Amino acid sequence: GSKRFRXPIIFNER
Repeated sequence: GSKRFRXPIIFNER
């Protein structure tokens, strides 16, 4: 569902 944001890339899990 989410995880973390990283400007150019966005990390999302569960």
